[PDB]
Amino acid sequence: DPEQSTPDEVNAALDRLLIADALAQLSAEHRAVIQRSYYRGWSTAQIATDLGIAEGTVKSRLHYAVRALRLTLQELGVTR
Amino acid sequence: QSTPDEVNAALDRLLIADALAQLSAEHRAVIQRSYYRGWSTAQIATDLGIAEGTVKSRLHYAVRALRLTLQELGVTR
Amino acid sequence: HHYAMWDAAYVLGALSAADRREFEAHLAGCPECRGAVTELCGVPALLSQLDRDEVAAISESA
Amino acid sequence: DHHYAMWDAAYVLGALSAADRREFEAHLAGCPECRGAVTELCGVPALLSQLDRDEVAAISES
Ligand SMILES: [Zn+2]
Ligand SMILES: [Zn+2]
Repeated sequence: DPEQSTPDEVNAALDRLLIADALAQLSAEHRAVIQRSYYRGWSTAQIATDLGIAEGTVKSRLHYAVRALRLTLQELGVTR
Repeated sequence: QSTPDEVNAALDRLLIADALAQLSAEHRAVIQRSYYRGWSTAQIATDLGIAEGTVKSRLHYAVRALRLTLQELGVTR
Repeated sequence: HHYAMWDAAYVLGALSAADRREFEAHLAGCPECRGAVTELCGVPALLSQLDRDEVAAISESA
Repeated sequence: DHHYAMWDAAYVLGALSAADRREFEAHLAGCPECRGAVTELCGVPALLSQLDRDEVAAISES
């Protein structure tokens, strides 16, 4: 990766710190659907099978999971 | 034996790859570096030897070009 | 309308290709959903700052 | 004639620095044009995520 200025380097590390913190603060169920969809690339159907719930429930669960994440991210200063 | 959804997913992956192959080299370069390599605007500037502002507008045009292709290809509406 | 619940899935890339087109169609004529996705469009960018391994460690470690 | 209009792609792709991201979210709170812009671009990451960086590097080399 190219070299960044010192401030950029630190700020980005701070950000990764807070984002990680925000995800740790998710309930297990909210983190579970975010991990599967975004980090593992799974589809709602696949998440439905692995988790043991209806697909419609995977959708709504993700809706709440991301909105909760956002709340923490705002409180944390990461996003407005 | 192929599920209707895995077929559609396979098609979309071909088309998105195809759409990325149709971008100009300069557009593909900035998209590759921001999204796939996770580089910042400033890092992309350093690596290409152009101004940061140019990286932003270039990314602006590149993403819009990608989208035009993906629309024509039928991937997105 | 069940669509309102699709915003996150859509923005996270988790909608099957058929659901994705259904939603994109709904979005063209639904200002509420449209504003919902707009609220979330910054989230994948933030999520992308971590790798799946870092994330898996956060889970195992709860 | 307002420079923020060029930042929409970098924002949605996750390429803005922490500082740049704050300025832009600030501007977004007051510019309906830039908001419509990011809204148009926000299915893009989800589409891009369907390929890996290796496939993409292979394509760029040729
Ligand atoms: Zn709606
Ligand atoms: Zn603006």
